[PDB]
Amino acid sequence: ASFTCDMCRAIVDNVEQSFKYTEPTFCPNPSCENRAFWTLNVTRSRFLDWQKVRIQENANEIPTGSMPRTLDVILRGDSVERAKPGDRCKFTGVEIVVPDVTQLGLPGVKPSSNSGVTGLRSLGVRDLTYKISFLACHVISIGNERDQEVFLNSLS
Amino acid sequence: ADFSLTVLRARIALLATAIGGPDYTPPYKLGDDCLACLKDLKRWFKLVDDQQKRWDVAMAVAEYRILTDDLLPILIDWENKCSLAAKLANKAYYDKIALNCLQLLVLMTWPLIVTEQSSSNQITLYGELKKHQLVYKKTILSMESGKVLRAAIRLALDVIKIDRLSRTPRDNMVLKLVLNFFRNVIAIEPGEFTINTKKSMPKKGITSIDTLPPNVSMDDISLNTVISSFHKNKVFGFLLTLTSSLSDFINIPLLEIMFYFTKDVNQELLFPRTSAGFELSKLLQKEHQMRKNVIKHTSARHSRFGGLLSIQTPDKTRLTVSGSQALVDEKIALQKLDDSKKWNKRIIKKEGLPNSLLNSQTGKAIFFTESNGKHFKEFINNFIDSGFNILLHSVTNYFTTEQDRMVTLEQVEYLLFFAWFVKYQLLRSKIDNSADIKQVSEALKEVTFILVSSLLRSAYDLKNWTVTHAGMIAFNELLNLVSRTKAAQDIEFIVSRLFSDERIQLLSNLPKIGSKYSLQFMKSCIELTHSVLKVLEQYSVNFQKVQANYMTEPVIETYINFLERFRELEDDSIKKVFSFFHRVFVQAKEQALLFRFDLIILLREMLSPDGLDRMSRSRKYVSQFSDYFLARLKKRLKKSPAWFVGLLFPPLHNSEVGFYQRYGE
Amino acid sequence: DIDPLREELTLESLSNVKANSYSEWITQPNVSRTIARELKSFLLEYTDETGRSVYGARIRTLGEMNSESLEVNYRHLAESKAILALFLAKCPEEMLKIFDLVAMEATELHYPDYARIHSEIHVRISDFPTIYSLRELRESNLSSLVRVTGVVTRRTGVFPQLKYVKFNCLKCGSILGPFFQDSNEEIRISFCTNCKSKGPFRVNGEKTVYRNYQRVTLQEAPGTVPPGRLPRHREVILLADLVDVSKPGEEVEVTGIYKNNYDGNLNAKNGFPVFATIIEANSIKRRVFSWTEEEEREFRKISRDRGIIDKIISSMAPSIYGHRDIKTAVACSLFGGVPKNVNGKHSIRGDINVLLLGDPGTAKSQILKYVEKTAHRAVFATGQGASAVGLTASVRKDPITKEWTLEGGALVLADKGVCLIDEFDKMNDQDRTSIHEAMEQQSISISKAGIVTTLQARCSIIAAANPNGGRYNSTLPLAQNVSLTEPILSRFDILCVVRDLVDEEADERLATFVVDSHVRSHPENLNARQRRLQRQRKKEEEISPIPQELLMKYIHYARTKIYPKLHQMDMDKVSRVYADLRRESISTGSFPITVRHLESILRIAESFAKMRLSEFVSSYDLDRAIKVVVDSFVDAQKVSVRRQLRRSFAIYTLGH
DNA sequence: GGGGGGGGGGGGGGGGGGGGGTTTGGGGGGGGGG
DNA sequence: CCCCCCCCCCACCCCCCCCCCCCCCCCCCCCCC
Ligand SMILES: Nc1ncnc2c1ncn2[C@@H]1O[C@H](COP(=O)(O)OP(=O)(O)NP(=O)(O)O)[C@@H](O)[C@H]1O
Ligand SMILES: [Mg+2]
Ligand SMILES: [Zn+2]
Ligand SMILES: [Zn+2]
Repeated sequence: ASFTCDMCRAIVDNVEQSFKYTEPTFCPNPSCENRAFWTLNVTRSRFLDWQKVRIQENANEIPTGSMPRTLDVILRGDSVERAKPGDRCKFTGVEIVVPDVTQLGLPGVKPSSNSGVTGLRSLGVRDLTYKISFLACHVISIGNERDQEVFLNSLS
Repeated sequence: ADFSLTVLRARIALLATAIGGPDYTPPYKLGDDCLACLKDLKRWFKLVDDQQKRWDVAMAVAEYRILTDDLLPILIDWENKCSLAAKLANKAYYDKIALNCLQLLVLMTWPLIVTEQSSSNQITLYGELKKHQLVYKKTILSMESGKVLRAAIRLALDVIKIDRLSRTPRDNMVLKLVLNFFRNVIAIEPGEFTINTKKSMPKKGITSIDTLPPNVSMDDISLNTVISSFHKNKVFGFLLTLTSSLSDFINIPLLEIMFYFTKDVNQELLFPRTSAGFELSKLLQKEHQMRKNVIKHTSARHSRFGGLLSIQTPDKTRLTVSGSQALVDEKIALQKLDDSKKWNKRIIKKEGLPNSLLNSQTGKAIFFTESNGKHFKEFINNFIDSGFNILLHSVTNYFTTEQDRMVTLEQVEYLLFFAWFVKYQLLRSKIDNSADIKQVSEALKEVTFILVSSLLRSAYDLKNWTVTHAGMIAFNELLNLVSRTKAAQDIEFIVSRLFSDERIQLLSNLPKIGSKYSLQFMKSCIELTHSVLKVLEQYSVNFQKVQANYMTEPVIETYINFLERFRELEDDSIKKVFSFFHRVFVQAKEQALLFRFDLIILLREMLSPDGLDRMSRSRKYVSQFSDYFLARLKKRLKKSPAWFVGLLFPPLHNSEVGFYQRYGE
Repeated sequence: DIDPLREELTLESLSNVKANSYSEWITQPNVSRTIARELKSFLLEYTDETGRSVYGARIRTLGEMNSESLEVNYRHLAESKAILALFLAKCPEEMLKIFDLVAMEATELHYPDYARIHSEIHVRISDFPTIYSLRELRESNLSSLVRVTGVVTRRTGVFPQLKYVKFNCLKCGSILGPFFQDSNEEIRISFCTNCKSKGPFRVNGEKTVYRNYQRVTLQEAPGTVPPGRLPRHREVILLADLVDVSKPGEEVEVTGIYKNNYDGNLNAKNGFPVFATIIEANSIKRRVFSWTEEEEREFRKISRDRGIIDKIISSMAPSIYGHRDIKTAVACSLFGGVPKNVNGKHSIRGDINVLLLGDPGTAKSQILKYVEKTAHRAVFATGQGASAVGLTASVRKDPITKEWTLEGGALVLADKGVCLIDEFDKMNDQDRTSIHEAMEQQSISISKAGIVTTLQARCSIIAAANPNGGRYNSTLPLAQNVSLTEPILSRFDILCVVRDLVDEEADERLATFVVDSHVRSHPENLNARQRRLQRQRKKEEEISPIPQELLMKYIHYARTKIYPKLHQMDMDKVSRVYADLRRESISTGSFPITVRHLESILRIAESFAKMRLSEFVSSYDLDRAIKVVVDSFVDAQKVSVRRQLRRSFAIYTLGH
């Protein structure tokens, strides 16, 4: 992300993002006083194509035909929109925790109102809970051409 | 008023369109009056930004991208023109626009400093202006493998061809400006994130120190790209033949280039002293030791499972802690109770020069590509084998004069140059018998010692701690070299009396003061002190008399405060500290001065399972020291139970009891 | 050398972009002033091949309509000053502000004081060459101009929205200068610029101005979305002149800006800093029936051919061999009668309803699929794919307002059009019963969830059905051939009975025609594109007396402009026909001749006169209408009586 | 040459102000009657 | 066996928190013994 300060038109840039939409804490200009008042420069900031997909336990692998277990999966970049509903897929990527971003505190949103963890400064009195999700870098399924040249040029 | 700034930016934008552009009939093509436009842009820099101290033109010129989008195209196409013409031999005019492009590059890459004398506008604009210089450095190094670098050397070659006298003041200046170009291109570096301190900090600190512009990565700016582009443009060949040819108007910039090449690179990285995977496996085993350590310090069950330990003290009172591991290990319980305290002692704090070995974090390293490693080490090798003594004589024979007027930056960079290449040649000559200590003989020539002494003495008297630290490093390498040549052998005895009396005292006073200054300052004090003691021992005016000047409590404080960083220190540094302790405690036997609790704490922490490496040679030295130290502490306490109180405190400078405390009759 | 308030650049300098982003270049003031001059020169000097200035004529028309919108064709801007086309593509938000100022300048030049009629002009970027489907949009399209296909799925109300708004600080000297409102977020005032501090803020009631606003949910066309996927959608936002240019359940093609914004809700529920997105529409196009003055003159010219009716009827579904009574009924329905209301007291259906009842493989469904392509407003529904509410109208509780609102069914969407109902025999009767009101009273009278109202549903219904058991059985009368009851059957005021009789000389001509049609439709079968269109035109002329492209505009023209009158019709001819048809319809199994069938004769005679573009109904139109209805009745009979009925009614038909 | 006192910086505490915290309709599945 | 029914599912005060201000402590520098 890239931001410009409200009271001086300096620009902060390459702000790494946590799970919350994250804004700068200090202004880079020593002549400026600011903390936490910003406008996002859309054209300078960098975005990734993003797509959450939810998976459930494979039909033959459920131990006795019971309710399957579920998991949230994140696709990004060129891997988005390759999967489809009802498709049976193999994924690879990272198993990750995802905090309750509302409980962590988020601009324009209230904290959400078994246990979490507290004491961390951003929470104050609150206590934070985590989901588990899979951050996928590659996906494939494990379960037409109308001209001769465009088909034949794909063959060995 | 900002109306002036937008008018200025409109003017510079119009000038940006006057320089030229691509011709679709793609090649870059100059504009009409292009030479006059380049001169007018140079005139804008002078007229406004220099004469009024603004940097507004230096910002506007970056906004309209003139350097990357016009000047380097002009220079690279002119380079191709002259290259092809050289093989196949109105250049009289196009030479002029190439020269004025070089002048503009030297201006726009000119190093930035901020001080109390800078205008408010300049220090406000400093950050983004630095960022634009980084984009310039990236473009200069990258574009057509940095062909503009060969353009610069060709512009210099076209005045090196003529006679030594035939190089007029304009030709001398042109060569100097080419050197300033190469210096600047080396010298651009990311700026410091500089924050206003009127308003308090939020509940979180600065989110990140990263000050790069979005189109730059740090690898674009790294030395590796410099080495690659300089090699592929033979800039190293240009500098090597230039320093060989010296037979002095340009000598100071020529020194300065080598400083800027050396200021932040460590000599050992050029020497080895499945290989990558093998060493990675070694690294991973080393940090797996810390994994098993924290695992020992971790509960076998979930965080909500915690029962309560109670530590009943030796008195009839009780404390409480929740640590499940601590419940079966009172050491953890005690230290965890201490960790729990909200209170801390508040600690008090603690520019016109670049980052270097003077101020970097002590483990920092440039991770070369092996091709760039070979190219750089062979370049500095051939420099040492040709250019070192001649260059050092030329510039030191300058610096004999004008010491009163030598700017602080110039002093520190000269001292770092001296130290870096002397240290390198000593190391290479330890590795190669083919390399000769005499190839840096200029370092030991007595004018050099006298000047370095004048620099350190004046810096310390002036309390210029920056230059004092630089001279301290240079002294360390001078003494290091002296020891090597004393073994390899006259001049040794000359310096070993010239450094007498007040110089011995001065060197004895740096490690008294070092405890008040940064880790690198203290490290250089320790290094200097170890070198000084081995030099004096190698000679051995009196040996007992000199070392008594070091064995005093503020020096012990400096050694302790250096040693407090033990995890971040290197094994050899800990070895030097404990060799000094070996001298003080075992050899000189002034053991009372080290019976103080700070050392006891630090010894336990480093001998801890989460302390040093179990396999470290320095751990073996610490263990040996600790065994003897504890035995003597037990013996002294048995002889003198008053020391159970005295252990807490500085020793009694009241001599009438102080002698009894020190020796116990 | 030059005034900084008037410094300006060359066109090659504009090609030589030397700010970092495009927007940073557009906002450089010398570049901006140059761009203004460039677009002004473009509008005033780009021409038709006739030499007539394009935007001179479009501006002249804009003022005549008192419009706020100017349709700039992008391909014109790509032909001349193509760099501006590039900037317009890569950086539309800045460019369109400049181009709006330029367009207002151009029309103010053309019309003095057009600032009194509208204080602003918006350029509409027509004919943008690259197109995306909703699945196809990505981060790399963010802030780009885009051209998108979809169907408008949910259209909200025409609300006011802030455009230019001065604000009041409730501390200090209150007023703040006018902020410009976007389509994406509320205005934020971090601090009051007078007192340079925080405070409360409020809208200034004197100096604030409003524009129209309307969100639309745009969704993937069902004839585009691939299998195995959920259809994708985006919230389009319409502003100012673009509100209510479309209605739900219709395809649109949308030129706009794909813009993102922060939303704490999306971040909250997804747990990542993921932004919402819209398409801020710059222009909307529905997706043939529009016609020119020369086309109007062409319609007049061809209509006065005394053979035009049969040339139209032959042109109906041209690749369907024979079935001339179906094509007649389809022609009559598709032109329709004239709706009427006597003194406001007694409204009368103008639409003509047609039922195609017959055997399998007799092109009934394909005839409906032909009409679906041919009519201006139409929709197609099949059997168990329909529901009663899905057919007439329905209600839903709006998730925005939480109030109940109607949503139109098929017979609302096809209002003033025709509705196509395939497999009418195999709908549920609890769906079929919904047809009755709309089919005759031309209305739908909902009373549900507090809503109580009557909607207009002016549709001609054309229906296709198989007889009982599987195929027709002419030993029986109609009431035993089909499960449908007399009320619904009486509303279908022409019946076509279609039978698949084996007949050698008919089958050979049919089979030859079908085979010829198949090869004439095979894929492989003045530049290259135009040349194959000319061959295509001759292929169409192989079977069609008039082009389908001409016929559709001719239908739409005849429907919308022509209103026949029954001036001096033969009353007693019709009355005797109705009297005899009623008497012979006393047979309890036959097609129930009713007063609405007498009206059918009159509607049909008007429809034939409509095909002639005729202000007056002739005897020939009325005779043909009688002959159509008499044939429809006579063939709805068990064969034991059909010959006698044919002989009796021949006195009325065989005069023509 | 060391210790006290004066002066300036930096950190912590305490107070004050502010914002947040069920009916109706429709489709499809599933079961029962003619 | 087929169709209809009916059942399901779904759309003003008090606490936490943050900002601002004032005092106190700790270090450094200079003078006195
Ligand atoms: N006269 C014809 N001319 C051309 N094609 C015909 C003709 N009659 C039937 N067909 C073909 O028959 C096929 C099926 O037509 P279709 O419209 O389904 O007839 P249908 O009467 O509606 N049958 P059904 O759906 O069982 O009631 C199409 O592919 C037509 O091309
Ligand atoms: Mg059909
Ligand atoms: Zn700021
Ligand atoms: Zn205010």
